[PDB]
Amino acid sequence: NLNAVRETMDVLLEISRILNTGLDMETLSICVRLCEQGINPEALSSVIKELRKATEALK
Amino acid sequence: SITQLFDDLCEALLPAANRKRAKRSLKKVAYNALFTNLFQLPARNKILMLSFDLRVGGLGPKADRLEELVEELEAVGSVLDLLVQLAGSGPPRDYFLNNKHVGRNVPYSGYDCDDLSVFEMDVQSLISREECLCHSMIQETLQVMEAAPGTGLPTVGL
Amino acid sequence: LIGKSINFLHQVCHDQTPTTTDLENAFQGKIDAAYFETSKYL
Amino acid sequence: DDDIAALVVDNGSGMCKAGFAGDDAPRAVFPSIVGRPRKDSYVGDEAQSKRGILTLKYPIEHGIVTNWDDMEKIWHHTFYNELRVAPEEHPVLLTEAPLNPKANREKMTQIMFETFNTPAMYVAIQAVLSLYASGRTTGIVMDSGDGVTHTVPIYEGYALPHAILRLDLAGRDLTDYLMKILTERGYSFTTTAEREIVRDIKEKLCYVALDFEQEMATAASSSSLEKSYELPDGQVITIGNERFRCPEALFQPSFLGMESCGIHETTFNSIMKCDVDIRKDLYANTVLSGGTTMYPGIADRMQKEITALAPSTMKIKIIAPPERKYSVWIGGSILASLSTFQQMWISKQEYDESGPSIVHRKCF
Repeated sequence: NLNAVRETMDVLLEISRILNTGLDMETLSICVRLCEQGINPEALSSVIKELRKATEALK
Repeated sequence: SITQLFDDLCEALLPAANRKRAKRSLKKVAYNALFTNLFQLPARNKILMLSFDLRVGGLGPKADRLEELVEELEAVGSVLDLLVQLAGSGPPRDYFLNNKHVGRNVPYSGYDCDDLSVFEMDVQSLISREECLCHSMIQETLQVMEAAPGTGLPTVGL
Repeated sequence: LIGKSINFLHQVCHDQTPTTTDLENAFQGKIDAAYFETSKYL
Repeated sequence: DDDIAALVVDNGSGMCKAGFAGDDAPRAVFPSIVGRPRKDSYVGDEAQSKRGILTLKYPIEHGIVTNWDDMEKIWHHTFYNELRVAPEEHPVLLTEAPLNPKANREKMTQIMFETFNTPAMYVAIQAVLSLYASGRTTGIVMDSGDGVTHTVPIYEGYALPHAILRLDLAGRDLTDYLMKILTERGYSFTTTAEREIVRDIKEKLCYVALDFEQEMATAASSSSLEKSYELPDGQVITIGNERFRCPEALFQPSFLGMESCGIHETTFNSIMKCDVDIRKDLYANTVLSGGTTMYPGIADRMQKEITALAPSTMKIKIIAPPERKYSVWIGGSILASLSTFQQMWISKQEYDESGPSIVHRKCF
């Protein structure tokens, strides 16, 4: 399975790039590990945008 | 814990250059927005609905590739469900379309003048982009060469 | 007097342990409270 | 700061955890033993070390407060040794085991305003608070810690109390059953200190079997659970077969001799008494919690029994935390940060104006 979940991790990258999401490789790994727990992703979509707003609040 | 992965989300999205008090406030920001939705159709169908607007805006092979990958990923369900909700707020020759000089028994359609004209626009967008860089490099520095002295440097504050 | 207690704990006990208008008179508020914690902790 | 910092004191059954909100780890951890002569005002390690002229006494021993004078004493030593802070500049969130009674809550705010003198306060249910740390606010929570156990169903942001199932299981019962089996199998042992050490061994080193049958056959062919332990003092404790019967008592509860339901039976009856229309919505995030994660192998038996429990028409979606030992403390710390949680936070003014009983109404 360890063969399969590296290749599915690589194909998972392209559809996150072409859908124009804010994710790069690192944040993609954080988010795939976070969804693996069982969290609803429609909730995660708001906390990522609130972090990216309040990050710009400092600078 | 799961609440610890939210600290690592704050770690990736804010690099370090203070920088020990901002991260706890951003951790509060990460916690405070998660539970407001929790108090208050398939997955690949929305992918087709987004490939449609691509095809409306031209750019055929990109839609043909987006449909190509979900077809083999069904041949991880919850992570593409995040990407359709994060869409459109992040950062974003060939001689076999209008060059009939290469191929083997090339298709006969007479000639072209109606996509060969949008083969110059394919370069015209690049020519219009690489001049906007030099408009935005002369501007950032004429904002320094012309000012009353020391209003862009904090050296007057020393 | 309070710097003769913390240093004393640090030197001969060999413990490096945790011990836990005008200029508006900051000193009086903190000195007394710090004593009331520190000297009792020793 | 820009507003006064919230404080959290978590009065747990095995240990007391105090600290300031703004941190994920507690500021101080003491044992909950209160020394009373057979010092005379000190709650913690020094009372425990001076337990030869001091008799044993615990303020919280069941998992809830069963001695109020003793709790006021540990609350007073919390205020002076663990904090020594200005109390009127620190609103405090207390946390007790699931479902605080009203009269217990009235006694709680009654002494919280005199021994501590709090400016504003909060009193909270435990399993909901622990769920809020696991990243959801709906689900069914089996909270089994060092005190009392509950399988709490919670949906709509506050628990459904008609199906909340209180189950008598604690660390008290665990240490007593360890004494029972360790003296029953045949060994010279009655002392308290090795009882604590062998209890730590059962908490960390002992294996929680995934099933009864497979581990029975593995140990019956040749005992593969066998492991030796070598202390600084030179303790020698070994056999796999005693380690296999020690946590076996929750698979079938009549193995010990107690009468209350096992883990699968309690969680099945708890999810059965909660409504069918929200059952599948509740089952899409079922959680594991409690102090028993000191060895991460009880989670395996839990998720196997939960996938055996529900029908195959909706599959298991269980969230297994990669940490849940500090679950109650992090529950408090994540909860008190929110701005909307301040609207359930009751002041001293209402507590004086409409009696103590409004702390049951506004905070619930």
